Amino acid sequence: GVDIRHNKDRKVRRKEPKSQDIYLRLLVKLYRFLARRTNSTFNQVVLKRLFMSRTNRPPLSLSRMIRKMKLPGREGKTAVVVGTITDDVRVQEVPKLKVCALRVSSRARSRILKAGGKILTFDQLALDSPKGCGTVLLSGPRKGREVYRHFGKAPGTPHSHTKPYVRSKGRKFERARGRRASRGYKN
Amino acid sequence: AKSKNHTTHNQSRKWHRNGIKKPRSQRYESLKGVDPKFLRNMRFAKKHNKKGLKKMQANNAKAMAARAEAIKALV
Amino acid sequence: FYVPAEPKLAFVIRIRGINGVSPKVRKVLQLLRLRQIFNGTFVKLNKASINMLRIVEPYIAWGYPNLKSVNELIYKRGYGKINKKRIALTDNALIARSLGKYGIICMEDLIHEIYTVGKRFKEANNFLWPFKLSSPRGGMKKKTTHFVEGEDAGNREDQINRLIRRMN
Amino acid sequence: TNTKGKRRGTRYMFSRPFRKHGVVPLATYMRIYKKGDIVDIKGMGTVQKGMPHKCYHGKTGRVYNVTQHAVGIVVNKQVKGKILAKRINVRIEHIKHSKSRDSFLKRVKENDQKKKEAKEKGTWVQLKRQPAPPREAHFVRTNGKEPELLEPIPYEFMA
Amino acid sequence: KASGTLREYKVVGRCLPTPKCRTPPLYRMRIFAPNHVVAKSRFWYFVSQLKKMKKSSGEIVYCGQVFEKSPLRVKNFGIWLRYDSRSGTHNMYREYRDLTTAGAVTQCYRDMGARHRARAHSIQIMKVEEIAASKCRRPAVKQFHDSKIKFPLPHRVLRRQHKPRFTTKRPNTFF
RNA sequence: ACACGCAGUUUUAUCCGGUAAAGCGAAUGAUUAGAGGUCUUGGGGCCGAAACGAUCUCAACCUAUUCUCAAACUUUAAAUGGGUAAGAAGCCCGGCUCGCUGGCGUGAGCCGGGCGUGGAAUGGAGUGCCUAGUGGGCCACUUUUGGUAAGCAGAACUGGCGCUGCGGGAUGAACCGAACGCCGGGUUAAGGCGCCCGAUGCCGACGCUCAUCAGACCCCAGAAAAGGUGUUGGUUGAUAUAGAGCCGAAUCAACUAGCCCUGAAAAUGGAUGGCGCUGGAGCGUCGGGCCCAUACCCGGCCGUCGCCGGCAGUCGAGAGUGGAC
RNA sequence: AAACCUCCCGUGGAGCAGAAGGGCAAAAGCUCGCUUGAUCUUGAUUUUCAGUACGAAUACAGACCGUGAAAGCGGGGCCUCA
RNA sequence: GUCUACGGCCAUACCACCCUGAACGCGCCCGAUCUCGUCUGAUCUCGGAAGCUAAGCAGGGUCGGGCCUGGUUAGUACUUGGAUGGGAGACCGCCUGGGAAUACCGGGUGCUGUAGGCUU
Ligand SMILES: [Mg+2]
Ligand SMILES: [Mg+2]
Ligand SMILES: [Mg+2]
Ligand SMILES: [Mg+2]
Repeated sequence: GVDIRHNKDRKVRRKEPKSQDIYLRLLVKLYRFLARRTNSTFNQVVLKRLFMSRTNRPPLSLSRMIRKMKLPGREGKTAVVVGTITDDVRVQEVPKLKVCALRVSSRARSRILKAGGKILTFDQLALDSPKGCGTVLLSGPRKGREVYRHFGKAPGTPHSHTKPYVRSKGRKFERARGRRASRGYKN
Repeated sequence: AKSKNHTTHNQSRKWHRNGIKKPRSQRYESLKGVDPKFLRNMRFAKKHNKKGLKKMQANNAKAMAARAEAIKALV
Repeated sequence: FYVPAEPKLAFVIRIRGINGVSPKVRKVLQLLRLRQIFNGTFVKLNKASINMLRIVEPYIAWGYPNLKSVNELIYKRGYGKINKKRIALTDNALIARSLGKYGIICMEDLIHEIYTVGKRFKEANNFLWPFKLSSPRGGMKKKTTHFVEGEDAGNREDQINRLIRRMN
Repeated sequence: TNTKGKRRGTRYMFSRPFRKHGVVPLATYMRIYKKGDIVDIKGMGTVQKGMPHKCYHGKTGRVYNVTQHAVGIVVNKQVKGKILAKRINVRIEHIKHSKSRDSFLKRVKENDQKKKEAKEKGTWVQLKRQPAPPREAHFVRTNGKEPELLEPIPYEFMA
Repeated sequence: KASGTLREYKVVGRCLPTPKCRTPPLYRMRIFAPNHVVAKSRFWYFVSQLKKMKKSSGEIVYCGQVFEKSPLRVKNFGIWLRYDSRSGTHNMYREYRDLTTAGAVTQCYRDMGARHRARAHSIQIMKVEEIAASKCRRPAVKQFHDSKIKFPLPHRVLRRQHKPRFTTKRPNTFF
């Protein structure tokens, strides 16, 4: 008889990708070997992000990647993204960059190749930089999805700015008793 | 059909099951709830911090030079 | 008269189960690495530890161990906590790998640190997994009452050695 | 059931002690309370304005706001599931400095002194506190006189 | 408190020294206990009952067993008792005949438990003194004060009733 | 070979309370009785036309005492308990900003620089989404309200049953021990060792007790006041060789505590579990030895969890190099 | 014995509208003189709390004021409900 | 040694009675034209320096009351945790720790900040 709680003994973190596509499985096997053998933690982070779901690796915009590469010191380094590189249309000047990503949009691929940059896959990254030396690891905005605007403190609560679940926004659908000082009260 | 009115018998176990937490203290607490005049003065002070920045830069450079000279004198 | 020094080392054995335990008593017991019955551990004696042992007097039986007691406990039932795993101390290599930075390289150093509590008593004691002692051979006197009144619970300053011999 | 009155059950809590009624001493009115000062709240029945609630009596908090004759204190309060760090406005008469932090400040200053000193000496000094150790075995000298016997006293009914 | 074959312990203790009282006085007591661990507890109980001294505020200076000076001589021991009944407490004086003082105290405990249903925790031992043949009040002790003492064993009920259990001969009680 | 942060814990400091207790010779309220008071006035009365002239008495009061109380009283005042602090988000300097406050000053906010184990012991932590069932409870130690009481109704803390098997209490919700994968060996807890029924088939120890209603183990399954020279101990008090007519050595009285006895009456035949037990198999205090639970220790097997686990094929056990030239 | 005047003692044993508790003595009581802060407007917080409303309250701030020599005090009732 | 003005802690500072006050100072005290307010220059306000410690005030004394601080009460009352402890219960003892309050008996009877005087 030993008094130990078993409610938090099984950890919930992912061990393998839930997708059944085979190319991702091959990349997972390659980076499993690299992470379990090489002492580099970059391979561990890449493996963990490869295990992640669609919402856990949001797409990275071209403008954000350019701005991140604009920082001093990280010049002539390979961009590593485990998500998708998406074209940004409200930017004009695109420099030459070395990018590694699972997916690159056709517009983004064309603009990157036009500027003289290079686009590589993760199997090419393993051949080029097996330990991930001289690379900048980036990711998209995790809180970019519209679901997080509905998360947090409940609406109708003081000092809360959470979007309620409404069928349609309008004059007579909300903003009444509970939100108007003239109608009962407001929070 | 009278029933039980009120009790607090099993509540302590429920409270202590999910690790009753001291509120999470975070650095740089918010300024909500402070008198408006003091906040207005602080905002005006921060608004003009950029003014006279070259004086701060020159003083910092002079202090750095003095510190380097003192380090060299010590060595 | 020569008043001997207050002992700095104590050995604590939990002598009752895990049913119907007070929250404070169970908190003290789990802070002492004593969760299963008949588990033993070494406790460094000071004001805070003395009060903690006073809280859980009915649940523990403790005393002042000898050199032979610590020798047998560390040798026969000595297990080290390596990588959060219970590993038997079958070689000095494990003890060195764990406590080399503290000058502990052999079981003799562990015995010296435990019996003669020094600067690194905390790390050496925490390295040792809590002892899994067997049931006391020859039976007990009375589990439910204090040692002063003929029972087993409480402080048995010199008589803890007999209990160790009958349990180890 | 009990009423929801604000001052219910404060018959003795918000009451001046024996032979200490009358004019409030002026020392409490002229003590400063900077931001980040640890303060323990004790209500006073003489002043009715700025009265803290009965649940904050005896609690200790930190000052975050200051007004002309009142300060804002953040005090932890447990409500049946958790501890809430909530801010209240309390007048000065119900506010006094807490002496728990001054001992720590004094020990910090002493430790800084012991760090600056004995550094060129080379001998490291013990800065951490320790609990009460064993009683440092010694000798007891019963010079001449023998120990006195203490026999139990026979019982007798006194009532 | 339990009882076994008790031993006599001499316990010396004092309150912890203080700047107000640099040299506190030393106190000693006669404690009959199965072991020294419970002897210290009984000493502290009695001292706290008499003086303003507690275990935390004091210390044990010397604890040691008192050996019988003449184990080979038969002596008469007078014991003054202080025990609690179902009703109020009472004071008693009892006499026992034994070779050792500790044996006399054990006999006193056994006799008190047998005759008055009094447990050990309810009994306080005040004074134990050896007495000569005279000054004995109890005739049970006095009847053995005879140089030419004679008595046979009239009814010797045999033991070993379960040593070989079935026998053709009935036992004998006259020897 | 290399730890931040958190705790139904304690320690060292520093605040909070008004319950237990105690007091009413201190406040409020209740309340007993004597001494000194025409303090004050008044009723019956007695010596007096009357008279504070003598004597008491009953009225509410006083002066120093005295007996007893308060959940809705209190000068005092615990144990238990409730907040904080035990450092990097901390200190020590230099300089800027301010439509705030100010005689100079404050106060706050911005930048630059220098100083790291901050009491004990134990834990890896933090954070975000969906989310079923539940929303009749009950019992027990302790505190406690109403009621004569209740296996009654109603509260506080903790632990259980509910949702839980196992050993013991013969029987069994909640009691004692102890919590569950399938097994072998050993040892225990609580309980026991005349037979049922495993184990005292000890050459057990010391005492008590006779019941024509004996007694025999928390919950628990039954008894009170009052009595007994029945018996066994303790306390106090006297007298007795100056003798408690004869015999002759110790004697009496009042209390007190154990066992037993009277008090002690209900309905189918009846239950220390039964048989039975009295040099106990009863009662009190106690020694060894022994009996076994799914508990503990060692070992085999099954599964789950964790290993920043290992293997795409290499040197290698405190790793603290290897290799050109 | 109780009409009004004078002196002394008087820790509040009075009064503060109400039920009770707390608090108050050159007051928070009584008498006077002036007034309508019982005015207009953003927020923050406290009580029950789910930490939602209503009511009640607490510190502020921005204007118009009242009062006093001034410091200051006052955006209803000394506070706990109406 | 001490006083005045403004204070801090608010009786070790209060209350009752008695004795002593050298100098400065604090007041009593002398009047109501001007300022001011009353039934009354009693209070307040104003104008002064003929007398005084009479009083306030300051210091000291009371086998003083009170107040503050100790011993006793007392390891008593009470109380955390424990028992298959006792008892029909009411209740009580023990183990492990903490630990009171009356009556009664001792000691003491204001310290101190700023500025300005006197004793030169
Ligand atoms: Mg249990
Ligand atoms: Mg009481
Ligand atoms: Mg159900
Ligand atoms: Mg305003």
